[PDB]
Amino acid sequence: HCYECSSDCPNLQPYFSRCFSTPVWISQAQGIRAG
Amino acid sequence: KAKELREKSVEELNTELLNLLREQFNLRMQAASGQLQQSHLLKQVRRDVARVKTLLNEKAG
Amino acid sequence: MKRTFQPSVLKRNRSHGFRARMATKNGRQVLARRRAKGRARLTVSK
Amino acid sequence: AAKIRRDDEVIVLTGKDKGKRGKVKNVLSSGKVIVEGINLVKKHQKPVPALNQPGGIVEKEAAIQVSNVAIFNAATGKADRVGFRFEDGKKVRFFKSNSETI
Amino acid sequence: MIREERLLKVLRAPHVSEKASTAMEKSNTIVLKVAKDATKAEIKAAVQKLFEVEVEVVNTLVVKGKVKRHGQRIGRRSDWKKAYVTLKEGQNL
Amino acid sequence: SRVCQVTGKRPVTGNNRSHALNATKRRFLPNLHSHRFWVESEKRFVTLRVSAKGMRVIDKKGIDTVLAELRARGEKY
RNA sequence: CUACGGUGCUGAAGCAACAAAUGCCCUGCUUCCAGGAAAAGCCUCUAAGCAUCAGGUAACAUCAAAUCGUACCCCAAACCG
RNA sequence: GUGAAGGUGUGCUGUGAGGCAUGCUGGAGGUAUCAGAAGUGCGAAUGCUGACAUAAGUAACGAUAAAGCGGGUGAAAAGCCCGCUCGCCGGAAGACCAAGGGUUCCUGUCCAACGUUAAUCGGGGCAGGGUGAGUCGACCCCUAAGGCGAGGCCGAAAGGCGUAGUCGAUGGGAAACAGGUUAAUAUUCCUGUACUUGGUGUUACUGCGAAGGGGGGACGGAGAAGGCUAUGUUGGCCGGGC
RNA sequence: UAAGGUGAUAUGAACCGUUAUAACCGGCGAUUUCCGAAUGGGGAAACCCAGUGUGUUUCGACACACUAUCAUUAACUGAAUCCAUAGGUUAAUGAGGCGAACCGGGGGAACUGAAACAUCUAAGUACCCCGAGGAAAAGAAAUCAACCGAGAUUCCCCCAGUAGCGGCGAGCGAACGGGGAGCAGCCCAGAGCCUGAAUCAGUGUGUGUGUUAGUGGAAGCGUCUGGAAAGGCGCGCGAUACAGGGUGACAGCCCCGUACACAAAAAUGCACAUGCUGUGAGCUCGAUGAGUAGGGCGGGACACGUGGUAUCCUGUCUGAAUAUGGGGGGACCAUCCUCCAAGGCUAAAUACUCCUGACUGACCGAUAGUGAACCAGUACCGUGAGGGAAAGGCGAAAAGAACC
Repeated sequence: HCYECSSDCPNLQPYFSRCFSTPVWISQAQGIRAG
Repeated sequence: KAKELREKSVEELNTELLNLLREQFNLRMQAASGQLQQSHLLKQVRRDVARVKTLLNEKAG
Repeated sequence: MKRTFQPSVLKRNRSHGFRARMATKNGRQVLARRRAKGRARLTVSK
Repeated sequence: AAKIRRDDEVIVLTGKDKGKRGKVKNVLSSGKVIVEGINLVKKHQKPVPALNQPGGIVEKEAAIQVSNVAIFNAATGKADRVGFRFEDGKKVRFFKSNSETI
Repeated sequence: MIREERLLKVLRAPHVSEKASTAMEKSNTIVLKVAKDATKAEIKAAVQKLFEVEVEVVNTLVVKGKVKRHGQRIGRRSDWKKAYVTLKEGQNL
Repeated sequence: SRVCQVTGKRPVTGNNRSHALNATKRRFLPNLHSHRFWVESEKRFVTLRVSAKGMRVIDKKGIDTVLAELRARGEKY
């Protein structure tokens, strides 16, 4: 009865491997003072 | 039928091309109307109009 | 807010359309590269 | 040039009916051959409201492979192979081992 | 004045709808599926010659093909043209 | 384009070589001028973007002889 | 009417005064300087041309007006995110 | 096939990588030996792909405009339908075009998945149905910016530029309104009343005729009124109430 | 060529045929919408709008044909301007577009190496453009050699990592000569005698041979296990065929084939035989390719970076000799050897494979092998150029599970 649909991933990440991993744009961590 | 037509004149050939499409229109109306349980005359008449238009465009030249 | 893609078919077909690609040498090379790849849709057109 | 045709009383050489004799009903396309009363299966035919609404366990005959049958000679009493000769300008099926026309 | 074998190819099928039958009973309008390149003059010439009746006005529209999903793919049905042929006062077919 | 109509001198390319031998690309353009030549056969003036080497081919060979080598070649004048 | 949903037959009055736009008169009027598209449709003039021809003009009569779009969403669950 | 590889146990023995035997699965292939050739051995490379954990049945369930009841249907109703209240928006959270989308429209059906819950519901699935134009829009005629551009001028080549010309609306050119209608279309269908342009059949007096001429088209900002109207408000009238 | 068919997912439904046109396969032919070089003008490909003929017309119209630009040529008529050109028109021809690599030409990097870097390298590579062919280009000595000689180009093996070149660094890297593959030379700058005189082409019958459908093929049975035998055990037969595949497990003998022997209406490739047409022989003589060679300047190519440096090309400026003359032989000169530039054509050996046919593999076996074993350049993503997946296996046969 047309079942066992898949897990359609987002159309943003073309490497489905990291599709659910990181957004891959900007990494903002701002508190770093080393001197 | 493919052989009986090559003893016809061109005006004889053309007036049965008129009767074939009037038959083809008769059958195409019948198939949509819920009638025409014999749903094989369509393929037969469509290849009868092609059989005579072939024999038309060959004695034309 | 206002995103980068604001669609208009007229601005689409004048930029990337088949006649826009067939106007120049470097667009007929685009269409040559998209027949050589085997692309279903050649341009943005239909 | 088929060696096994429409109405031939054939004998089955292989596969649960090895030895049984029947008549071919129709040669299909893919080398499968329906033989009369030979390769019986048990079809759990589901009743649809129209179109043979008797929906029993219908026993039909399944297709057998065309290489698993041979034509029964019946003038020797055994299975027999087929060859092709030209008699009277016609391609003629004939039995092996006695060379006589079918 | 249209050639006769052209008129024999425009009228595809009479269209049944329960809107089409409302038009046949209340406004004397037969609704026909026609060929895709049918003009309103070619339909008017074909309903009069082949259905042997009289025609006032043909109104046409083009029905868009629905996108259907048979199995797992994405198909699209054909666009077809639909006439609204208004016969004058005497109705045969 | 900077082509002599008589000798066919294209611009050719080569190098600039400095005193430290740094090669960089340049072009040796031909010494082209458009000049009107009097022909007594045609009783007219005819202008030709010709090199200064081509002006020497013309008076050495003739202006009828040069133009006959252009109509039989495919140049337009 | 009749499932009273609804469809169906009926259907009286249908005036006046006042206040009114950012809308129309107005592409006006006044005024300013920063001095505010183009071409056709349209009216008009004729040239070559043209002869009670061809056109034009009016009224009257006929026919023709093709072909596509037309559902639905539009401050949005149908558009861009 | 009286059971191969593989998988899974067990036992035995080699100094080790390992080897062998076999019980069960498996249901068709496997290879003593001696040589031969290597995509020849993985735990790591913030390795690559798939699968599955963990946090954790935790956080969250997307505007604090708000819901409560009674019937209905149903296997099941907080959410669907109907009803009565209640709350919210009203220069919008309403109505309508262009763009963009492309059937999401309407009906009957289903409720797996989709819907941040349930769902009988849905912009979900499925199958039908639905878009009707001389007048609305496009097309079309006209051009603006700008594009392309015969010849042309340039340029190693590709090509750049540009004249004639030809395209290009966001502008200019032609004409329909009101009621009624469908489950879904309406200035399109139907009633009523119009109107526009072009092709085609007679009169008198007849000069008509352009890739031309001249009008006209044809145009700013602001400001100020007056004349109205849409619309509203009250009175009157009319129907009904007590 | 046939007893079966009406392509696939795909069942039907309605049928067609049965030995002579059911389908299938091939040759040839017809048809071949619309867009696209797109060519009637336009355009936002798959649409919009015509012009002029020609018909036919119920008078509403309807068909079919033509209508691009350019190049070359011809015809007509044609400015300033008298002649005359330019232009203008109308014909005929031909061209354009796409295509994977190879090929020739025009342009032309940088990263990198040098342990930095600029000369040099990478590399005349990547790329861009132009043009062509089945190959292309080169090609008939202004060549080499060394006092003997060789005898057009191309390719391969040596010579030889030599000689050299070189911030004499990194690196670059020959020839001569030798072994081979394949080996043809010819024209014009020119007039005569002779006078189709072989040639080399195209076209057409004719033959031989492939290609495009095909045809015939040779022989095994019992028996045990098993769901089923192709396996085991027993006993035969074919073999110019024991290549392979399929069949209920592993088949020479069941099937399809294979070895072999054969076949062509028709259309084509190749040779040959040629008939008929185009070029055009052989002999006598003359002729012997000038803004060239060379030079000055600046670059480039040669292994060769201007160095003592030949030779080639040429942007610029000059400028011979004309066979009793000229080039080269690695600066230059004299000898004396060798060749005759400034015109052109030219097969094979060579390079390549989009594509077709077989055939093979110490190649892969679904995370591999193509990106793609599967409706894959797809779904998806991006405005776009572009990127780009994942996803094979029931069984021998659906017998794919009636009924409760």
